[PDB]
Amino acid sequence: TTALVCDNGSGLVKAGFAGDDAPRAVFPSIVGRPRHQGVMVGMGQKDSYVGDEAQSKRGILTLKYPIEHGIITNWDDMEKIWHHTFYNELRVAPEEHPTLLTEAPLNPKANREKMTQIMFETFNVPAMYVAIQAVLSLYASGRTTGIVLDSGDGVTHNVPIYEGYALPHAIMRLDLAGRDLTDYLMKILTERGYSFVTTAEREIVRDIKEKLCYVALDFENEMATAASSSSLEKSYELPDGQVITIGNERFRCPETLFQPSFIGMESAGIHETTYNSIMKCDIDIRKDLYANNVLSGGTTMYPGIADRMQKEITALAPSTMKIKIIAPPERKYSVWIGGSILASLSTFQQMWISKQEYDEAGPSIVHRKCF
Amino acid sequence: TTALVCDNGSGLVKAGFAGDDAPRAVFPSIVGRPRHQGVMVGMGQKDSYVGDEAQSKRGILTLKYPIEHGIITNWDDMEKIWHHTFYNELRVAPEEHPTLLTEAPLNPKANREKMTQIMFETFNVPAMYVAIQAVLSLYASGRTTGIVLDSGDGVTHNVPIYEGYALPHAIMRLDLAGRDLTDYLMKILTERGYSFVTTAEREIVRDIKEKLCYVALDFENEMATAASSSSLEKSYELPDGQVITIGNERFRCPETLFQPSFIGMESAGIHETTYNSIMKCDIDIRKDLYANNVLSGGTTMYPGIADRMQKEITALAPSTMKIKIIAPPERKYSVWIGGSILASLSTFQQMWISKQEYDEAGPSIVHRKCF
Amino acid sequence: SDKLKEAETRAEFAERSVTKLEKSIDDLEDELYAQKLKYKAISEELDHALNDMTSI
Amino acid sequence: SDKLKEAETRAEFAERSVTKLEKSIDDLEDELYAQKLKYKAISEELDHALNDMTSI
Ligand SMILES: Nc1ncnc2c1ncn2[C@@H]1O[C@H](COP(=O)(O)OP(=O)(O)O)[C@@H](O)[C@H]1O
Ligand SMILES: Nc1ncnc2c1ncn2[C@@H]1O[C@H](COP(=O)(O)OP(=O)(O)O)[C@@H](O)[C@H]1O
Ligand SMILES: [Mg+2]
Ligand SMILES: [Mg+2]
Repeated sequence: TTALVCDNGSGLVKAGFAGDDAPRAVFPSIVGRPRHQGVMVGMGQKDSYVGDEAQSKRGILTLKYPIEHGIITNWDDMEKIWHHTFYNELRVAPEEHPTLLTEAPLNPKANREKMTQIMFETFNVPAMYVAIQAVLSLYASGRTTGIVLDSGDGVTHNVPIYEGYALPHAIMRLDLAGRDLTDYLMKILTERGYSFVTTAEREIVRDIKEKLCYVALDFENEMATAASSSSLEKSYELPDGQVITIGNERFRCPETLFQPSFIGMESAGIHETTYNSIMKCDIDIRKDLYANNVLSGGTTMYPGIADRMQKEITALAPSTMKIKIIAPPERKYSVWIGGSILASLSTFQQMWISKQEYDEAGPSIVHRKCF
Repeated sequence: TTALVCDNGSGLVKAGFAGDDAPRAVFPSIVGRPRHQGVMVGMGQKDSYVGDEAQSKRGILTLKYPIEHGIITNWDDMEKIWHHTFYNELRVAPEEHPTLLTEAPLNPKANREKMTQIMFETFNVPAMYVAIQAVLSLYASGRTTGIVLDSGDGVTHNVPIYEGYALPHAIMRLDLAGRDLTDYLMKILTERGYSFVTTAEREIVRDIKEKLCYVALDFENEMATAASSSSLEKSYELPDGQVITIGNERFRCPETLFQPSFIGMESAGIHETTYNSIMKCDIDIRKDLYANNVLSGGTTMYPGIADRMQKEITALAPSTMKIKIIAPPERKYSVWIGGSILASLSTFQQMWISKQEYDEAGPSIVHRKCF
Repeated sequence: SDKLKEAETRAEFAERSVTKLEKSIDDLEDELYAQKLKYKAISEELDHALNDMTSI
Repeated sequence: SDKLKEAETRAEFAERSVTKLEKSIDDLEDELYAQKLKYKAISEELDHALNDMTSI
């Protein structure tokens, strides 16, 4: 039979059968209970709208993501999300399909063990396998080397790989991602008068960020230009009218990636953690990693980031090496495409964690040889 | 058995069995004791004529409404009105019929508790339920969202509802209604020479208001036109002859709704309390409320109000949203039609306040789960 | 009675005419909605081309 | 007499409604014409761009 390539993610759940080009169903991972009282009788009001249904009734819900930073903080809601994904968005019972979840690097063990225990006890799948979210993004590019920066919505991690041999001592995981950029944008919009507070209006700020923000090639020059002319002010129409005008908030929101001091984080930007991740590698594979830097994940879709990052790394790196940044147009679904490719391989067909194996060793089987 | 859908109102009591299209008996709610001496013996003169009987002998009575502004100020008279409604206008003993009263929003608790205590002790009904007068008017329109402006004769209230979830923090109750318009019309008629003072002549002024007054589309232009031409002066024949001619009093009486400063009230008109009630709602359900504005209640029957209100709201609202005002021809009985529909539902059949429940918790049961 | 019949006939025609006008305005509002969707789509496509070209 | 008054009031209401509807439909037609004008202007600009791109 065919395998189910699910990809929990944090912000958008992407799923679909193995062997295709794009995920079949992509929908936000939010579960929102209603918060008001409700007076109409017999309206058929449910107790929790999940997935894309709660992005249409969000006016009277309190949306809450079940995955904070890679890790899962609310297991009941995550179980509800998985149940919805299997039964309503794909309509395939899990009793007859292997599953291939994905997990960020350096995550707590208990999260992974609970994930496999749920998949084997509640949904009762035949066999499931958990894979690191960066190796798949490297599969999708058709490479076999390279250092991949997978800046998702929950957590940004940077896994270097050479000739198929991952370097476990050079993984640099940073917890700045799309959600923190949404919060920072929502916080700097208040400088013009627009106040978004409700958890429903966070979605509106996210839409503003997606449609308007861009990464500046040079930050100081843009700050000077936006403060003199008015060629940058782009307007946007809220879900009820009252258009708003975003000035130099456009390139200040995604600039947080390269200067995490804006949101008070100490660490260095995504332009310098990649160079540090490279320098921890051996001295003989640094040229190949320099030449095959891969971008993935949703947050790396800002217009103009593949040039800013290249300029920064070229500034840091030695002058002789060639710096090349692979930015495929299908960046958002790169991890899932790689997952489909991996699940479609014949050599991989014996790596699944078969159910009888789980019955013999318990949920701690995932840390064992079947990784 | 069948349920009795009574609707106390203030000015017209509307009642009838559940499941029909129109109330069975509609009659003014006035109780008038005779005031003169009376010399004929054996004429069979009663001590209080209630309902529609006192609108025919009003020449020698002192009519007094038992409901001032939604609240009930004279409990003995209200009990008399209910007794008349049950026994003479419907001729069904209340011992064998559930009742569904209606109550304005934000009314004093003691009024509701006394109402249920009367219904359970004096008339001894099997089970009664109290419902907010705006949710029913939303039932009758066949919608499930929308903001309903129920401008009755006692009190005008504006309850917004979305997807069946009422928003308790956005109810704007204003005490200007048909009665104040009658008093203001009676007060401005004195500018031509016609003086109505007696409580019986208030009924004549009410008839004048119903038959002649209309809401102007633009107030200043109408004031200018009525002051130059004479195409507006419509005449009306009193109950004894001596026709009267109403000039620009025609559209000045109902204009008080949109400018409550005429009768000295501070608050804003019904055109601006609806917009304020909308703006208190969340940012994502404002479009639906804009598109589904519902009118109900008697006082919204003035010829030309559904256009004036739409023009005013379109002036206030953002230019992109579409403003639509639902004004069904059966506006007057909209609340009662909705009450019949609600009482006819199977899902609602277990929400009644059964008598044994009242015996166990006292009259304060109404504020509890059985709302 | 004759005057009542005449007035009722004219009022019925007026009701029919306002129904026709409301249907016509519904049609034209729908057409304007479609053209607004057209402009939204064309502006979105132009922005997509702009971001693709600026981002290679 | 009661019936005649009812009919007359109905006629006046319907006439006023038809007047409002006519004005509104004319205004919306004007708005649609304006948006079509904007679309045609940008379309002619893009057509000039295509004419130059023929040399590209
Ligand atoms: N076109 C875009 N432009 C800018 N940011 C985007 C765009 N699309 C998605 N994002 C950001 O990326 C996030 C989605 O990232 P995604 O790759 O789905 O995370 P995950 O790894 O959990 O699947 C969104 O929250 C949004 O903030
Ligand atoms: N055809 C009409 N035109 C204008 N005003 C009316 C008309 N019919 C009723 N009214 C006004 O509405 C009041 C009746 O309102 P109603 O809806 O019966 O109040 P309630 O909510 O108490 O039932 C009357 O007092 C009268 O002033
Ligand atoms: Mg991801
Ligand atoms: Mg009422």
